[PDB]
Amino acid sequence: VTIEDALKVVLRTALVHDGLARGLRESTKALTRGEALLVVLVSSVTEANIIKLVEGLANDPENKVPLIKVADAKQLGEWAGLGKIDREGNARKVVGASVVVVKNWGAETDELSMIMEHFS
Amino acid sequence: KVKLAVLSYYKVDAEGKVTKLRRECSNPTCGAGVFLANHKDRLYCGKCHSVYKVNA
Amino acid sequence: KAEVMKEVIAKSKFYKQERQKAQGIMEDQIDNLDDNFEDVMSELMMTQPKKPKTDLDKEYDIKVKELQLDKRAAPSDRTKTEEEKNAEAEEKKRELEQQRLDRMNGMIELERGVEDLDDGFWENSISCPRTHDALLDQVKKLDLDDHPKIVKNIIKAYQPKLAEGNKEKLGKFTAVLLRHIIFLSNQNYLKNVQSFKRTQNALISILKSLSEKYNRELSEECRDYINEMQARYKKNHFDALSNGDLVFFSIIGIL
Amino acid sequence: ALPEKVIKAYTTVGSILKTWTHGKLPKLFKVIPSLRNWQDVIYVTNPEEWSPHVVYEATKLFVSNLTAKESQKFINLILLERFRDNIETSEDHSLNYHIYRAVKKSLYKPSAFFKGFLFPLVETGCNVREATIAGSVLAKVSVPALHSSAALSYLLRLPFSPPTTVFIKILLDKKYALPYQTVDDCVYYFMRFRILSNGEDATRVLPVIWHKAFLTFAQRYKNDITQDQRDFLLETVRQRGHKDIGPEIRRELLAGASR
RNA sequence: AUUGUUGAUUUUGUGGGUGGUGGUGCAU
Ligand SMILES: [Zn+2]
Repeated sequence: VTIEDALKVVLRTALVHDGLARGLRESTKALTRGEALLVVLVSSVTEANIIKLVEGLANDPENKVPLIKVADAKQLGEWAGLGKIDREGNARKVVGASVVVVKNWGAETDELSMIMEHFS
Repeated sequence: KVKLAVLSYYKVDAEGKVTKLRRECSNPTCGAGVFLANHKDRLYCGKCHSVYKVNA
Repeated sequence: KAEVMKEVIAKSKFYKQERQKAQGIMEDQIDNLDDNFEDVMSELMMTQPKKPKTDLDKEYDIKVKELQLDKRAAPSDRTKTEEEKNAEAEEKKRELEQQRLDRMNGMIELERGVEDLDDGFWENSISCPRTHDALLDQVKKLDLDDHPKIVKNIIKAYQPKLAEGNKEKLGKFTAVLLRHIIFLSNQNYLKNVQSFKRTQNALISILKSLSEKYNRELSEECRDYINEMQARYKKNHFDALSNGDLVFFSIIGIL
Repeated sequence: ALPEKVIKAYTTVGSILKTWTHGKLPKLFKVIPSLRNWQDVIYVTNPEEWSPHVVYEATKLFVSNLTAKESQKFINLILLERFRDNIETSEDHSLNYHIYRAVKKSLYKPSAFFKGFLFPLVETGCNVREATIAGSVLAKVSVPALHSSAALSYLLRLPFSPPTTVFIKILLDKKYALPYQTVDDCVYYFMRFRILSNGEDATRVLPVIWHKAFLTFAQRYKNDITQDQRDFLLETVRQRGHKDIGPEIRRELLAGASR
């Protein structure tokens, strides 16, 4: 089980329980309110300001929130569930997500423990 | 439309320190993260529609 | 009757006066309340109280999030019986036949008549080619028998639904396709008559489908060509005329 | 206990809302959603006493501004109750034109509507007239395919009652691209009324609306079911088929291709 | 996208099914 594969299930479980803040504005709002448990940020964001702000908020001394890097924004959006399912079953019309923040894990899964263990 | 409007609310220094450039609404339901629109003569909340004075 | 009527008119105006007064008092209450808006909100905020879903409610929120993972089935319409389809087809045939008879007898659709026209007459990946030359460049390197394939692909790649503006692009392509049908006939083809016969009629069959939706674009190109044949005839006489014109006049009868 | 001055302030509002028909609403009223204790502020305004006109305007204001969990409370405690009482107390058992619009606006937030309006209604002795009126709102207004599919799967799982079958028939008429999971759930519902060990539903007399709903499923989702799923339904129409609808259901099922 | 700040509920292009909180009588 790779780290990337672990996040596939972890984010999906959060979606099922409405525990994800999808997008920059929701992610920034969630971080400032202290409801963020994990941050997944895209490394390939064209605007350096987006990376700088989220990293600063995630590293706030009052509320330190773990941060993860993902290569592609389009690939993150599929985890966030933005895209739709085609007849073949492949994701279609997927929408990129620069940032995704988890507010509630919903269910305790071994993959969640694996993600936490790396950060500790 | 305004593009990447959230970025304008925050300024981050070279040291990574994040400073808020806009005030938050004090309404308990709005809570933290709800930012008052800065007008010339007033501060306006887009959520609860409250109005606050600029130098209050 | 008259006294009953003045009673009814008087009764109506008397209520109409009451409603306007009642409306006026209500607006006065709202204005006074709005003036006291700041005062009331103050203490109300001061008294703002300090800081589980039903298991049925959980299931619904759970359920919606699985359904998006699932694939979606295509809905279908009720099947008409063969009798209903035949009756509908027969009904359409009757209407079209009647319209043709009406037009044959002078009914002009804008339903005027021929006599109306006689006033003042005597007294006075895949690229969609907007021009015919563009189509040839795309099909320059292909065999003759492969023209229907690209022409059909250009239609498929640019259906109206895929993007806005595709109706106009296919509208121009209908004109461009017609200039191709006549263009190929001009070109020498005795070597491969069988191959030419396979492409030329296939293109005409395609052109017929376009005309059903884009007759207006086709009509404009048709009238321009008739002007072009006339103009070339004025200077060259028969030397202007070619096999393409004979083919052209035939396609118009089809469409 | 609200501030005593506030009580007069909103009691005055309550009088205004009773007769309100047009114009601008009270400004104290338009800020109720932003209040945390709106359940207490809303009480002094006498929601049961609102004019039908205010109910529509409150639905615009409260649904759009409150959160999804809270809007469910508004739709359930206020909009649903006014919907039921209005049908019962009207001479012709119809619904007022403005209460009718409020349900449509409450459908703007499908999650709150289904859990606040629809499911409580069918689980609290909905009658045929209420199902028809609420079915019409659901038929006319656009709803997301995802929420309806969860909702459609929900009603099929409840005990059989004609009022519930009205909503089942409506949700099938909508011609949504129902996900395969929901299509299966529809198959099980119709399958469970076939006599085999089975419940009373096998022998329960079936009104016409059950057969119209089963014809609606056949007309639209015949091409969406497996061959196995096809034969069970074909068995069902053989045993529980109607005199006139049954043959039409059979014609549609045989004409479909397996997925 | 869009609501009035909000978050995919809408908007846009192309097709397209619908008379239906419709009446009025008849048959437990
Ligand atoms: Zn506020």
